[PDB]
Amino acid sequence: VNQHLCGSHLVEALYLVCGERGFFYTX
Amino acid sequence: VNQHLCGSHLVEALYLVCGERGFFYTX
Amino acid sequence: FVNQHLCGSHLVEALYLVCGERGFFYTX
Amino acid sequence: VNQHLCGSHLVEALYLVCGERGFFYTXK
Amino acid sequence: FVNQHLCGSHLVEALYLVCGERGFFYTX
Amino acid sequence: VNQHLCGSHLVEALYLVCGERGFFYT
Amino acid sequence: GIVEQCCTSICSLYQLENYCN
Amino acid sequence: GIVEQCCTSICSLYQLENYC
Amino acid sequence: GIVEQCCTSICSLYQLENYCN
Amino acid sequence: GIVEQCCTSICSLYQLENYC
Amino acid sequence: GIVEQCCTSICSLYQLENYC
Amino acid sequence: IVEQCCTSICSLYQLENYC
Ligand SMILES: [Cl-]
Ligand SMILES: [Cl-]
Ligand SMILES: [Zn+2]
Ligand SMILES: [Zn+2]
Repeated sequence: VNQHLCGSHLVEALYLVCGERGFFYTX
Repeated sequence: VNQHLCGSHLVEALYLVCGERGFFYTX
Repeated sequence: FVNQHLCGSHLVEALYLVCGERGFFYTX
Repeated sequence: VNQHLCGSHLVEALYLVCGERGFFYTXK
Repeated sequence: FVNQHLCGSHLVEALYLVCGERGFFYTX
Repeated sequence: VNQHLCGSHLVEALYLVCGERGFFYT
Repeated sequence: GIVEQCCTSICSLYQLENYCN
Repeated sequence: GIVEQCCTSICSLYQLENYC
Repeated sequence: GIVEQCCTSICSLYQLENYCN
Repeated sequence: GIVEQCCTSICSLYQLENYC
Repeated sequence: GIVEQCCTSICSLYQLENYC
Repeated sequence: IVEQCCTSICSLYQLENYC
């Protein structure tokens, strides 16, 4: 479950950093 | 700027809904 | 409104912090 | 505490999933 | 404005990630 | 890395509680 | 409602505390 | 797309599931 | 029970639906 | 110290108010 | 100024780094 | 991304690889 929570923050971070380029997420 | 904020909630929603399938995002 | 939906998301987080042990109800 | 943090995500999740029905939350 | 208030929430989250070890100050 | 995650929730909480006074994080 | 009051003007923690329990 | 559809009107979980 | 059920193991959307109303 | 104080045990609203 | 600058137009990570 | 950044804190440059 700790991984699931971290994933939520990870996806938020990618959204900010990647900007116009966008990003991809998979487990 | 509202589009930028909505995008943040959008990726969080996609993260929960898409699960194992994962997803792609590009503003 | 889409803005209302976004605001609601922040509202439930706020209630979660403020209400503590009492818990809460939310309905749009 | 990890439980307090988990609760925050759970409430966000309930908000999206329950939609118009709304939901209830209490940390017991 | 309520919209300013919501935006601020995202701003503080962003500063937390970007500023890292340096930390930051916030005042509305 | 649990502390880093906790920090994210901490700043969100400080933002709501402190209101007009604002707050500091380091 | 909470949405009517707090999504039109900024509600404080004390204001929000009314919707607990 | 998703931004046009879900930031102009509230999308449901099922609506969002299409972009997975 | 949601904290006990969903904070020890990952709950699915359907599992979470039990706490709606 | 907030990380030391509030990430090991749940801090209350009053406790958090110290960091305002 | 951060609210004025970043809530009226989208601020980047580099732009935001100024308020650190 | 899960393997690298959920066991240790990833930096902005490190995370940018998943863009
Ligand atoms: Cl928002
Ligand atoms: Cl967390
Ligand atoms: Zn979290
Ligand atoms: Zn928001």
